[PDB]
Amino acid sequence: RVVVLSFELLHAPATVCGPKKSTNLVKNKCVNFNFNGLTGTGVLTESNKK
Amino acid sequence: AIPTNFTISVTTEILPVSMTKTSVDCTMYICGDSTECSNLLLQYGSFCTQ
Ligand SMILES: *[C@@H]1O[C@H](CO)[C@@H](O[C@@H]2O[C@H](CO)[C@@H](O)[C@H](O)[C@H]2NC(C)=O)[C@H](O)[C@H]1NC(C)=O
Repeated sequence: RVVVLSFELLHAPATVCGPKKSTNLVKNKCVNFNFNGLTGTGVLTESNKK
Repeated sequence: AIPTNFTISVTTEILPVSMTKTSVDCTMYICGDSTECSNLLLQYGSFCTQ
């Protein structure tokens, strides 16, 4: 029995994900962030984007 | 052939003298505040100091 899980990463909205639990957000501070599996480090600030 | 009248002319000579004093931080451009990438970069040595 064989199953092939085919996907494509970090290019569109994510609806399936791994089991890691979310946390609260901290603004105006440089933090190690992870959004939908996209990790990074930086300061998160409010913005307006359509 | 002898001149009898003359003129006083004004000409403009433009010369660049300087440029924009650019400066570059390797770590931001290459890695972007990521410590692991900087650690891998340290293996390259003194490229960036150069
Ligand atoms: C020598 O040449 C200059 C021009 O290069 C003459 O100056 C002009 O002369 C005419 C006629 O007298 C005037 O209408 C102009 O107004 C003069 N030019 C300026 C800028 O004022 C000058 O008169 C000439 N001199 C001789 C002895 O021929």
